[PDB]
Amino acid sequence: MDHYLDIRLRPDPEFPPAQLMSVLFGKLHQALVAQGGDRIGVSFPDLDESRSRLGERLRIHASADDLRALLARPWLEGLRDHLQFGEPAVVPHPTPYRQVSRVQAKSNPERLRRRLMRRHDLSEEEARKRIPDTVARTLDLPFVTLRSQSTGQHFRLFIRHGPLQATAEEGGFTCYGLSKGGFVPWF
Amino acid sequence: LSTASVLAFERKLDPSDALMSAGAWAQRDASQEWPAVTVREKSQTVDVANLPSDADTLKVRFTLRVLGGAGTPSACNDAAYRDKLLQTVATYVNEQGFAELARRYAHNLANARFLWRNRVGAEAVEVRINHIRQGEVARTWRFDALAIGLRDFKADAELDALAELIASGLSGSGHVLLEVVAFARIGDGQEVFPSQELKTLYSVRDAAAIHSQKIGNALRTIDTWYPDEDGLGPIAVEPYGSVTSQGKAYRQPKQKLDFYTLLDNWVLRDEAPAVEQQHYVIANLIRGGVFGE
Repeated sequence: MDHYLDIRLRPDPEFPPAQLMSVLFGKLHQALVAQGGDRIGVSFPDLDESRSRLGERLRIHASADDLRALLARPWLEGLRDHLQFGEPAVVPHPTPYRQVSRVQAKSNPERLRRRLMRRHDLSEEEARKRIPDTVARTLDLPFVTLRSQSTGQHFRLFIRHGPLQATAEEGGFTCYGLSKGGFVPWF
Repeated sequence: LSTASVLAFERKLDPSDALMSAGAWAQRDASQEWPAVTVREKSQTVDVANLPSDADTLKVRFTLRVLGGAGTPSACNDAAYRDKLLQTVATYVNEQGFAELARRYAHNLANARFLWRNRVGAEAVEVRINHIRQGEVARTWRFDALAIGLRDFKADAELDALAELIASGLSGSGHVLLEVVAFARIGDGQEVFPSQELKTLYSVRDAAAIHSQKIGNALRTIDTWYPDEDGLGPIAVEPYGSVTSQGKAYRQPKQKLDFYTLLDNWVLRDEAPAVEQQHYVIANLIRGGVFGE
């Protein structure tokens, strides 16, 4: 998967970042359902130093098919003023083991106890404290905002980069999940 | 000799609260009947305002008046500093008038920079600017927000006419009122962003809108005259010019590029450059505020 597109968000006083990344990924699922979502997913290069911060760069990672025939040429992009994106090329050949993925955890026990209410018309004391999530609440470190798409309220996507050991590589899948990649190159 | 204890300059360039409402595409002419979009409550609890399913266009309307009489203070302590300050604004407006500033103000009216969190995903924004002479239109204008950039200084003859109109205002030679209506196709049922109260959205009488100084900070993005290595763009005008969202604070008083040191170098002892920082200090005097001890 050797075609890349480094989108660098230009700084501004006009919209302070991260909301900006959610506008980007919401304009990515916009141009997802034009074709299908099996081949290309995203990365987050050179911008994972502090362990809660994504930043401002999104690399497009389909090999030459869904770069210049999905978003650039055969679509209307959108913003195009805080990005000023460029022209693709072919990637180099490192061995960064090539994995990014997503995760979702639990941080509000009300959803879980609501489905304990409609489990088997269960009484409310076991629905409250069987082994609840009221003792501890989880937190996932890198974050985006991501307003919803249809007849509902906003999602909250948490993403994590996989094993970054420089040992080997394999021929894996393109994008498991919906629009985030599987095996993707890393420089 | 010295600076007065108080020196206040009033608000010229007065914006209003931009009323926002629903609408449909390609119906930009007969704009008098559309319902104003209010704010609902959902789930600790949040206030959310959404467009209806059969309303793919948002209208925003705001009427900017401009007062004029730029370098005229209202409260002082001595007539000598007032006379020298009127001499500095006089040698500004006789050296070069309101020509470079008004093109930037008319640019920020031209591109829909006052649509704050809707222009980031706006498919098509058109703006119509009407100069109100007696009670109706004198001269009308027609721009598109996409074709006008947000970081580079463009050029047009009609934009030169709008800059000449605003300059005839700020120089003191007329009463200037501009009704600006912006039609923006957003699509069915997205999230508009009216301003947030102290999460409660702002609405006046069952009708949401954008605040006045939000739109007033939309057009104060005329400061490019600062010594940074570039990458931010045009910032808003404040003494020690700074952005609150980024956390960066330029024009700091170690480097003489602020308002106050430039003031007592130029007004008291006559040291200021030709164009750039002079445009900054006159833009701060047009914005207004309290200076002195």
